[PDB]
Amino acid sequence: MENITSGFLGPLLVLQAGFFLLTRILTIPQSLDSWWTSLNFLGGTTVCLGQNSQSPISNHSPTSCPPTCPGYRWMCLRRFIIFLFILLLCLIFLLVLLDYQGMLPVCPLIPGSSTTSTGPCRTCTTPAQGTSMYPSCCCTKPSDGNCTCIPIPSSWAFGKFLWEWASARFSWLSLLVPFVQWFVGLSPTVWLSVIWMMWYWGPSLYSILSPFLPLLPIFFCLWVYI
Amino acid sequence: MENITSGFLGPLLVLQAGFFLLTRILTIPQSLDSWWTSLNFLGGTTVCLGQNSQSPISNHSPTSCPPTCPGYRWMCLRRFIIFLFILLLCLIFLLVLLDYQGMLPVCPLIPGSSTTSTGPCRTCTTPAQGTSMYPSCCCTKPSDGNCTCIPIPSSWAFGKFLWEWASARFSWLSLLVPFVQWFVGLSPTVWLSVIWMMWYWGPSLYSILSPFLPLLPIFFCLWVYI
Amino acid sequence: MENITSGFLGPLLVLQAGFFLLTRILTIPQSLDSWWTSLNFLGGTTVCLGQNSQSPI
Amino acid sequence: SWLSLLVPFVQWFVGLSPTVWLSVIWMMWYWGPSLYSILSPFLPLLPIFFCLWVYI
Repeated sequence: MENITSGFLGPLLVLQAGFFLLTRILTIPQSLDSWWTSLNFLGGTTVCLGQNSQSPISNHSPTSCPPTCPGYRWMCLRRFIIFLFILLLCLIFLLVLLDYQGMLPVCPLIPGSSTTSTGPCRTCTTPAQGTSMYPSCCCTKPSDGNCTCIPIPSSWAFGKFLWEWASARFSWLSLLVPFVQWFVGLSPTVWLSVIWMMWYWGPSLYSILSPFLPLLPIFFCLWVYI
Repeated sequence: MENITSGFLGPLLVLQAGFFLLTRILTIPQSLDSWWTSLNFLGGTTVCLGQNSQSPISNHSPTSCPPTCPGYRWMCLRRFIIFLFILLLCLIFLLVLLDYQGMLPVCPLIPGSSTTSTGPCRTCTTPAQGTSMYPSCCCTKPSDGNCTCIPIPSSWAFGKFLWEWASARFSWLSLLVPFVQWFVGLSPTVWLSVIWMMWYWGPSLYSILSPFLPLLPIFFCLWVYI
Repeated sequence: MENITSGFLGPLLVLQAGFFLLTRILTIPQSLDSWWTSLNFLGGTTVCLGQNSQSPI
Repeated sequence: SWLSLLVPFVQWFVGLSPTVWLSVIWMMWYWGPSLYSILSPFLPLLPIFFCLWVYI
């Protein structure tokens, strides 16, 4: 062992990493076939309908399958679609993971008057054009020379800037933001109960909603006059 | 009150309009369901799995037994999952669309002596470990230092902080990018020829590589360990 | 401009809304119809038991 | 003389890379009879084009 073990392990580590990557790639097609098929197979079988008569097999070609049996090009197409979906999903997941980051940039520029500096202002900003919006802070104002704006927050990511834009878009949603805020403020043993209630009883809830779904315009007519 | 008639008119108009939109939104889940169904119905034609044999639908099988009949919880759950996936895709699309917009900043950092305009360095000297993504540069240093730093420059790929600034996390990836460009840029009748050949014998070749690909893990570790 | 717009469009929108309201009112009926259809379903059919023999349909 | 003018055309067409003739042949396999069937109506169109260029 000793150094020879380490030298082999380095190559062994590379081989294991590559094999794991290839297995993950293959499984993503297999696993996606699994999920969606069970979606079709929730009360259903897995018999590949692409197994045509000119492909002699009783049922050997009948599970999210084709290899080369009869219809196989469309199975490859399904595999490619699954690969694209998996690529998109993993890209999104990595994007979120690097999005929190603690340190991702989120340099914001919105109208405000919050002050935290050393001996600041007494010249400040006097821009009477372009409304209250602020541009890149090299020196935002048309005539600003000693300008200094606001540094990125140790919270989240550009979601702050979007929320600033989003709050402009919607104000009723801003009011409901406290509602979801206190909803998430509930303890961890809240989401599980919510899921359990939504479990089973949720289809009945959608059923019951279907009645009021026709009645929804009538209900809106009240607030419409309001 | 002829004008007031007009008001109630516009109100009920908005009413029916939102009604339809909903209908369109609900169909969008059903539309995606049909789309993926055809994806599965590449081989298949039409079926709803839950439909029991002892059922008036029987020959009526698609979404006919997704909730009103037979398999309700799982089929409706699949519909809800598809709707959630569609909503997530829509959110991603909106985020991608808002990319090239206004108030779009990357707020990046890189070491250089360039300046957008007349910038006096005044012996700008204060360095630190990890020059990229240094302190806020609000003249946050042992002294002020007469600092001028980067605004949010007007260019595409605002998230270049990862594309190039964090590209140092994998230098070989940058090296492979030159190799990617080397592979690219051939004659116009090169990508088309590759596509035609791949469509011609892609299945046979992929089968040909099957165990060779499994056998590939053996090699290129020993070569390094040599 | 010769664009009448105004009342001519207003009457047309009124007719469309009235048709929609009539459809909704009738649905309310068939809406309760199918909610009581839900009442009898979970394994229940809906055929006309009365309209079985004494009808040429 | 006009043959020489078209000679450079064929010279550069066949002057393409080796992976051009195979694609052309494969197209000929798939299209030849189908192309003949499609262009059969064009024969009546061909007299119309000849008449058009006749005045030109």
